[PDB]
Amino acid sequence: MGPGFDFAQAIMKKNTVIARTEKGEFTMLGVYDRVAVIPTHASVGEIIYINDVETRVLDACALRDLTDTNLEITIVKLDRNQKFRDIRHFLPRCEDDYNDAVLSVHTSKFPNMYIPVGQVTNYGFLNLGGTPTHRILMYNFPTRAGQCGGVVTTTGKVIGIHVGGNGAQGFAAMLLHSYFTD
Repeated sequence: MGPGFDFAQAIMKKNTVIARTEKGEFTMLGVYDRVAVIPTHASVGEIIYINDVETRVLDACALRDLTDTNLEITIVKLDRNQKFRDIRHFLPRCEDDYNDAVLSVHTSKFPNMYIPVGQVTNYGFLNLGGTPTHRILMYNFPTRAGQCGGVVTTTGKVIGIHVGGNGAQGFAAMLLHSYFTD
């Protein structure tokens, strides 16, 4: 509908796949080469389904900060025959607050879904499903089951992936450029 939705659509059309684990279907953001991200509560194993194709997992790493606190991001390398467009230049370098973000989801349950969530706060610490979690972004939208792994963007930046909510607020794990130096 406007330039925020334009940037979000461009990311969804080229840099997302539908990932299925034993814990459900998730929006999965491809970042570069065969490297993608998913919430850690997806519990990625040795095999994952990518757009309904059985795919070997070459590596999976559940990220933690240097206080050894959960970040809720798992970086997955996929045994896939095709690379993602490299979008690492759209990742923020530092923890920040943002205006006018869009949360975008693409699954069997929620195809081509886009939500203007408005202002995004650097919330920091969250007890997420009983797990102490750092680098959380917060937005005042009543997000629901089915939206985990959803991509949070502003114009020109990919800032986070949706990892939970409390019925009134939604929460995303930060994406930082430093996670994807190779």
